[PDB]
Amino acid sequence: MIQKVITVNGIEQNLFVDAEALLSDVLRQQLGLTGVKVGCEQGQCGACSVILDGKVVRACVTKMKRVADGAQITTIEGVGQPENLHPLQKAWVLHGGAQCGFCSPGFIVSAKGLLDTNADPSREDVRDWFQKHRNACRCTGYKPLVDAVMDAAAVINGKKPETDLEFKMPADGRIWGSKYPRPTAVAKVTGTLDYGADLGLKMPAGTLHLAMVQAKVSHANIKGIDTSEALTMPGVHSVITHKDVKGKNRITGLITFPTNKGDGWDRPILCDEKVFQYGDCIALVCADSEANARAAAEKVKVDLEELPAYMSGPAAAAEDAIEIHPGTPNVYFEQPIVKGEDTGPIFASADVTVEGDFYVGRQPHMPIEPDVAFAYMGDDGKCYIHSKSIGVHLHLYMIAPGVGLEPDQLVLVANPMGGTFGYKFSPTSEALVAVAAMATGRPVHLRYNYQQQQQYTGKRSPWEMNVKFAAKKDGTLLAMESDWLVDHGPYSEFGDLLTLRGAQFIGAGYNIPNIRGLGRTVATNHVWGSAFRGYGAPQSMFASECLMDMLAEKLGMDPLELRYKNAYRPGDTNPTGQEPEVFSLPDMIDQLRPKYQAALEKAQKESTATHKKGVGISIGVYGSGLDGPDASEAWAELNADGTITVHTAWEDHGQGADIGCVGTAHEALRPMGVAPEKIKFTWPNTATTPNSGPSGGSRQQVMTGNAIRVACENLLKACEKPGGGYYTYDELKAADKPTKITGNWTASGATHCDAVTGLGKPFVVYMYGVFMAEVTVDVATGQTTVDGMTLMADLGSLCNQLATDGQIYGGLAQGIGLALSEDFEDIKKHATLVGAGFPFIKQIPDKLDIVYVNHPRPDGPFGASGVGELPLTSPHAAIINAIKSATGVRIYRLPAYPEKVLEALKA
Amino acid sequence: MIQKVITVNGIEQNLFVDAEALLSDVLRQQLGLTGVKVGCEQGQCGACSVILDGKVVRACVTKMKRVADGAQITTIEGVGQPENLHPLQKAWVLHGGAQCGFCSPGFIVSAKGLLDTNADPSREDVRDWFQKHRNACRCTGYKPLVDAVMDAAAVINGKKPETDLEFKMPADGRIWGSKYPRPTAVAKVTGTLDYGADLGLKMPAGTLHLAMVQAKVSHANIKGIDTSEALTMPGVHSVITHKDVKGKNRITGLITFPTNKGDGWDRPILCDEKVFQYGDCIALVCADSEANARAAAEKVKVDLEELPAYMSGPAAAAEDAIEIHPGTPNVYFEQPIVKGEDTGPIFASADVTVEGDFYVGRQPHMPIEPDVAFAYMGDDGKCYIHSKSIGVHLHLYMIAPGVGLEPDQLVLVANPMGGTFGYKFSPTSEALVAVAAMATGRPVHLRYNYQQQQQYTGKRSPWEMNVKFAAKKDGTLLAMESDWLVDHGPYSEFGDLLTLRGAQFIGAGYNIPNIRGLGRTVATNHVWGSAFRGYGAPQSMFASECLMDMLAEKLGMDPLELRYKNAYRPGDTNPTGQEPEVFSLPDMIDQLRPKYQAALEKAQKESTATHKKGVGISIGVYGSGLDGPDASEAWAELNADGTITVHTAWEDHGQGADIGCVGTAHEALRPMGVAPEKIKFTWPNTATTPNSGPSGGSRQQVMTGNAIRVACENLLKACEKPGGGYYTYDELKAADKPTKITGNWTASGATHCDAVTGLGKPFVVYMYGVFMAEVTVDVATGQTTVDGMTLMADLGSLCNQLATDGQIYGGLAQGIGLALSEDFEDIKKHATLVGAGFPFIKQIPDKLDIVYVNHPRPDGPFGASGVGELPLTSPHAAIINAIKSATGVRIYRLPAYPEKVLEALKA
Ligand code: PCD
Ligand code: PCD
Ligand SMILES: O=Cc1ccccc1
Ligand SMILES: O=Cc1ccccc1
Ligand SMILES: O=Cc1ccccc1
Ligand SMILES: O=Cc1ccccc1
Ligand code: FES
Ligand code: FES
Ligand code: FES
Ligand code: FES
Ligand SMILES: [Cl-]
Ligand SMILES: [Cl-]
Ligand SMILES: [Cl-]
Ligand SMILES: [Cl-]
Ligand SMILES: [Mg+2]
Ligand SMILES: [Mg+2]
Ligand SMILES: [Mg+2]
Ligand SMILES: [Mg+2]
Ligand SMILES: [Mg+2]
Ligand SMILES: [Mg+2]
Ligand SMILES: [Mg+2]
Ligand SMILES: [Mg+2]
Repeated sequence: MIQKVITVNGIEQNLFVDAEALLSDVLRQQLGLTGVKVGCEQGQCGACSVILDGKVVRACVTKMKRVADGAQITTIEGVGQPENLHPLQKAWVLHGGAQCGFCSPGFIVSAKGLLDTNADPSREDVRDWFQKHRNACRCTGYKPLVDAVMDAAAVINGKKPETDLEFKMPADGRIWGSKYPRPTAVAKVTGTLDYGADLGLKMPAGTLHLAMVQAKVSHANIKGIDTSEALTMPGVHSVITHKDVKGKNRITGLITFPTNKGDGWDRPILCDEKVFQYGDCIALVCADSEANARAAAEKVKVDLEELPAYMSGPAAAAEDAIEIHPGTPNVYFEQPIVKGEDTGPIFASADVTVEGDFYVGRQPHMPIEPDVAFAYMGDDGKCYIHSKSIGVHLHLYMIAPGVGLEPDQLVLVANPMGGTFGYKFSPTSEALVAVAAMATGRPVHLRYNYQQQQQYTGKRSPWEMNVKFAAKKDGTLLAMESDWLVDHGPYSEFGDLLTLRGAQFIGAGYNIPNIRGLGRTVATNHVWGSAFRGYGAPQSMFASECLMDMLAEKLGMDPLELRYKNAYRPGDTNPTGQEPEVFSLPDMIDQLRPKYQAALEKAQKESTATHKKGVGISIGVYGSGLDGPDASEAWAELNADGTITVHTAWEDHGQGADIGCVGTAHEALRPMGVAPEKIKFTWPNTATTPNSGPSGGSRQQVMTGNAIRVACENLLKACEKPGGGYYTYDELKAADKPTKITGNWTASGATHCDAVTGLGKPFVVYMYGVFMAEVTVDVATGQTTVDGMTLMADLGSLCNQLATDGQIYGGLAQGIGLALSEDFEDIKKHATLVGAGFPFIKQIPDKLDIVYVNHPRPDGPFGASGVGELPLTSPHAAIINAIKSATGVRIYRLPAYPEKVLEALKA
Repeated sequence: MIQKVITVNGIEQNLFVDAEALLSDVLRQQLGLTGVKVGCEQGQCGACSVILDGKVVRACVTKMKRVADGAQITTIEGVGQPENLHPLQKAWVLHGGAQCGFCSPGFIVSAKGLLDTNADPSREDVRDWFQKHRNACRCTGYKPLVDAVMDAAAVINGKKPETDLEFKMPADGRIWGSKYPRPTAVAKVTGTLDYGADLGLKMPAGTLHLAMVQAKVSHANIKGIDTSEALTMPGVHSVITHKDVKGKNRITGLITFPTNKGDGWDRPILCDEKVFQYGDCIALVCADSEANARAAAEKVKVDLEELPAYMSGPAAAAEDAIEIHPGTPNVYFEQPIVKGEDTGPIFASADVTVEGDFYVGRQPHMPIEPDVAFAYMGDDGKCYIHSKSIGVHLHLYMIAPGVGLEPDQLVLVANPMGGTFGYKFSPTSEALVAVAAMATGRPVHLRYNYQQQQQYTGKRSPWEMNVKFAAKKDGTLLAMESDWLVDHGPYSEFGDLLTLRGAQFIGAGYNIPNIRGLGRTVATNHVWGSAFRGYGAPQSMFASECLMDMLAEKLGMDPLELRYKNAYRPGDTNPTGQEPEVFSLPDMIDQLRPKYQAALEKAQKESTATHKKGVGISIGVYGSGLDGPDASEAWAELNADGTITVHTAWEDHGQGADIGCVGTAHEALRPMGVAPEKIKFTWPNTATTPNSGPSGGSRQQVMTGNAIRVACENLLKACEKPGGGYYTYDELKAADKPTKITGNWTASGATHCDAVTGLGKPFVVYMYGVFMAEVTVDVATGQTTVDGMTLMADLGSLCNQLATDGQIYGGLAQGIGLALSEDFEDIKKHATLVGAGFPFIKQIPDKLDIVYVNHPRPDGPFGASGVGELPLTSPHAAIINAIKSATGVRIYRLPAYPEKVLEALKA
């Protein structure tokens, strides 16, 4: 051990440390500076950036031996605090740079380091700095972060006043549609919002820390578990196995379709008879620290009989493949789509037909914050779980039978969280921590490392797809045929539903009167399927939007004009036979057209012999809602202090549940003149907030926004004074009148798609957009650079533009990853950010352009649709279409790795 | 467990706590708010004061179940921080209220609570508030704290500007003699100085926490130790016993006098064959937490044979008493005093003689911070100990043979500390933590609770005394006889030396030509003797200063005039035959006289039938130095940045080592124009600071101040430019000239007192003072209230008036305790602050008056003497003399408990 006397955030510290200890652990654990965020733990994400003697360093890869006596360290807590914000922190708030906020401290500390060395950077300088310092963001697409640095720099330089970093209220007092900052931004930019790992450090001494004993093969029969060496190891309390589970030890899919061949009870909590994928949790070590639990987990011995594993859909779907879940066929679900007339004769007599085989793979969510949860037995006898769940009520019912609790005896709460992008539509750690809390009686905390986040959370499910179009010479679509095979890994939850998305979205955007197709879901031993932003559309629309360009090429038609010819107009129906609710695609195409033509001309002019430029187009469409007559609930409550609490379970991945609540409520409450800072939101809690539903399917703004609207309208009615005006809280209480008022809303016009035909009216609101990608391909290396992305977006009406702009930039950036670099195929190689192709800042162009072409929705609150998944529906199709524009080669199977492009260029 | 969402220092906290947990532990351990200081843990000291929903509460006695959802909590960290001080914090700094600083956060938070309820308090209101809220201070005597509250209130009230709370530099730029604030004040008042327990919370995960297995009888032979149940308990690493000690397992007294009958090796580190006092450490449990270590220590079983214990000096000194240390007589040392002619004939022929039997007891130091230390093995192979040692070099040599290390392989460091008042002149926990660090190889931390602080740290040693005077009718002293018996408990360290203090100080202040006396030191089974501020003078001078009043009464002379007649004047010698170095007692008496006469007249006027007022006088004298030719060393170093570091081992109990260094160096460096903020001090460290010696004997200002002066003079010489002016650092380094310069100083005129006669010249500088106490006795109850204290003080020259004023107020307050309420006699009843008679604010008058009558010392730096122990030399004699003035009764045996006074009143 050594004494080191240093200065931390301006205060001399008399530190006692191990020279080998990591600076991140010293700062977080010894000094309580949990504003130093840790994600990857491998020097790849920048979340743990600190200033050490004038240099920006990653604290997770800096050992204390590198910190000299008299060193100066700055963390986010030294940059500024809530009543004392630095210009960078104010700028982050103003520009909406904190979505989940998990990267915000590290970017802000890194940016201070930049500005202390280069006071007036160019945008390019800012991007180069964040590239060099590995500052990674999965939410924002980087552009808002660069905007904030530039604004802060201008203030620090005396070029503009610091007051201009503070939001100015619009003259009408309307925050709906404005850039009003989100309520959580200040806590995020100051490192004073505690995420799950932060909470773990601040739990009491009695808390047990868990480590998973995980399968290191993909498929096996389990013979036994020997915990004896582990029990003797330092700090070890006990080891938990399936024998300690008090219920069924299975998670239920809950809404398993009747025509699914499986019962939906296939997923274990702790493996008992079998390993179904690499990473499966077989046991939990409980210890006094994460480090001691992990060390002991390595010594737990699992005796198993390895079985042949099926590592892709086609392999598992083979007629003679062995059943992974004995008694259920590996191909456990099929969804037909049968619209209009038989397609065979139409293809036979059409002027033109095209066909393609396409593949979109096992995209990894890669939030900067790895999964984390905790649980405890309450003083009331209930089991409480605090996790990254984005569907607290959903998960309660998915896990309660398995853990052996009645629903009223379990409470799920959503912690502040550092992104999910859908993986938290699935249970991950909730049942594990519940079992351990119940077994021990003690609080328990489980933190996944980044390799566990990659290997042992769910993934986008790969689809193998064949799609065909028949058309007239003038480009009019006549018919489509489609076939898709969905590799869902071993756990069925929502896999049938995902497969149904192919019936809804392959070919969406156009009038297609005659469709015949079939989707099939297959269990495999690769990673189980969890929702990933777009949930079936990125697969579906990659196929159909690439195929539209192939059709245009075969006709000798411009691909934007081919889309214009076929795009939804009044009278048309979508693939499920439903009329669209608005018709904005022609408007968007007309507004894009001159920008597209200019981009084509630029690409021609700026191409060289070696660096070929191209432009690609695609359309995107997706529903806002869960299928059928989805619903939500909110409670609007006047508090004694005159503030209003809007109670919901709107789960915040980081997309903006807070600002969606406040902005929607503000608009609904305008007749009573309620200031936005007087409106409070509630963190999701199954005991004390209504069942607003999960934050999946780009649904909350529509469903919960409408419920908030209705609740607020009902509160206005409850407060109305006879003769005009409104009663105060005191007046209502004096009259024994209610002050907490419910509102509900249901998408009553919606119907579920039919099991035989696929037809129905599954959503009452959709999101519509048109993408343009501009790319350069180095034809010597096959490397593609995306130089610009544009999204024409119809969101109906914006609740908050900082929120929607950010959602779109983030989705576009994930689209660039999906197109060019990302996968989770190799269990070890793809288990790091860099290994799996995470997009760092230079991969994302500074030119991300949005044009709102908003057509108010009949059923949306104040006309709003959702936004969340729109920007990931098909940006990757536009990008691949741009590669084809540039070079003549079409990549059919994502991602477009350089060697793959090269092989195609040279063929 | 329960979730509680509250606001702490203005920031919303999502807390997870046990409802039974103490708020102090939650704040310190879970939230890292180590500015919430914990001392007593029993609700008696206020150090842990926090604001909870507008009320000031003691966090150590507030369980989390009392903290509601939505509560607001403020700790010192929320009051203000170093670059953002609250008016209360600025006022504390300006008024010198932070000496050790351990109480400062709690007083400041409590004071904010006061001012938030009463914006313009009277001084009386402030005192009532601190009484009610149990805010205890052992250093300051409270008056500076009240001063600071009043000043802050005036600023908060808009009555004066906040800039007036900032120190204004004197026009001459001289900080010597000024009220310049001490360097450590800001850290103290913001809770950002880490004391030993604070450091323990910030040590790494590998650190083992210790608990002592202690004797629960006063005397025994040990048969065995059974650790088997303890080893099975939660978090337990191991149990350490004498078998794990690698050296002699004894602490050496190091300077044991040759005529001591014992070898000075009597004290064990871990008891092996015997228990010698209640509390003796027999074993150490090492565990993952203090709580788990303590729980397991309760289960360690010690098999012993209890022996009859001798619980007082007279009991142990009986001719037939059994030897506590077999082979050494319990009366192990005698010191004669033989000055001038045989006293028997002089007593026989004197006009007047008086005699008394007096007792001063086992006063407990009662710092607000209980003892704490830690140790570790360095990366360099050495064992490092960080403790409350106020003699780091001394303790190294006292413990190294016992722990089994050569001196170069052990390093002792003084942590910031919350007071000692001398108990840390002894080793307490240093050898214990060293043994455990060496045995385990791991860092170890040991925190005493308050009962352990009381029972198992050393104490003022009781003296049973008989003193006699012979005098002429005109009051001229002719002769003195003296006998004293010193109860030193079982451990001999410095007990012989303490006994020699009786030869030096009984009767000090007056010319006494003929003295015959004998002191004896006796081992007992009550608590071992450690220095307590005054170290023999409070005992000695209680006897002689009470006896002077008895002589005055017998002569019918005024007691101030009797002292005036006999006080040192040129030609006189002190009891050891040495000439005083200055002669300030007549000056001080002459300046006090009219104040004394006015006080007498007030007492007569304001007395009532039931409440009798009186006035008492005493003189105090004490040396500044260790006996003989004491010495010190300092290094003055010009740093590259132009600051100057003055390297010393001046140990800071809280008295002001920091400001003594800076002020002395500033004065010495004036020719070079060095600003005070450019002068740095060093925390004591045996490896990297010179052997400046211990902070005992009121010596550091004289010894180390002179060494600092000499070092700085030598640095000036090293920097002098030919032709005038001074070279910069860069110029000196360019010329390869030295920049770190040594200075040494020795008290060359001093000699040790003779073993046969007691004569010598033990100190070259003394401190001189005259006390006046004003009291009221309720004759129905026997309760005494001290209404005022005055000290006339000759300190030569003041280094810093905030420091000296504070030292005097603190010593006067300890004198009130010693006179009226304090003891450690009952092992259990006296093991709490309240039980042992700690003086809370209402016991200490607001009227504490100092008059400096400074006579520059020939050998002091810039003429300075010490101050530390002067104010505790005889204030308790003045108080008892005042009780006699008021009521006619004399208390001979301290303390003057109400029942004791009543019995005397009614006899
Ligand atoms: N018009 C409009 C719309 C919208 N908005 C906004 O925006 C947001 C969003 O919304 P939406 O769309 O409704 O959504 P939500 O439901 O809330 O959420 C969800 C999503 O969200 C997204 N985004 C995001 N972001 C971020 N940052 N992070 C994340 O993680 C995430 N995730 C993702 C996903 S995946 Mo799934 O589960 O797969 O189906 S679905 C999803 C919010 O804040 C709101 O409010 C506005 O403003 N306006
Ligand atoms: N002239 C003069 C003198 C002095 N000063 C200051 O004052 C202080 C003190 O000093 P001195 O006297 O020199 O002393 P020191 O050595 O440093 O110290 C010690 C002491 O100190 C005291 N004080 C105090 N305070 C406080 N706060 N706390 C404490 O704990 C204490 N402790 C106590 C004791 S006890 Mo023995 O060990 O028994 O012998 S001794 C003693 C310092 O700060 C200095 O600098 C000045 O200013 N001036
Ligand atoms: O309410 C949660 C849920 C989840 C999946 C489908 C439908 C509803
Ligand atoms: O966005 C994720 C999701 C998951 C299940 C159903 C609908 C949406
Ligand atoms: O240097 C420490 C010391 C201690 C007691 C007496 C003499 C010196
Ligand atoms: O003030 C404490 C002390 C102890 C030993 C020798 C001199 C002084
Ligand atoms: S770079 Fe340190 S946590 Fe990712
Ligand atoms: S805001 Fe950057 S990772 Fe979420
Ligand atoms: S009153 Fe709480 S530590 Fe003393
Ligand atoms: S300053 Fe108050 S206890 Fe030391
Ligand atoms: Cl391909
Ligand atoms: Cl490649
Ligand atoms: Cl008595
Ligand atoms: Cl009494
Ligand atoms: Mg500022
Ligand atoms: Mg089944
Ligand atoms: Mg038509
Ligand atoms: Mg590969
Ligand atoms: Mg202020
Ligand atoms: Mg011996
Ligand atoms: Mg004379
Ligand atoms: Mg008694």
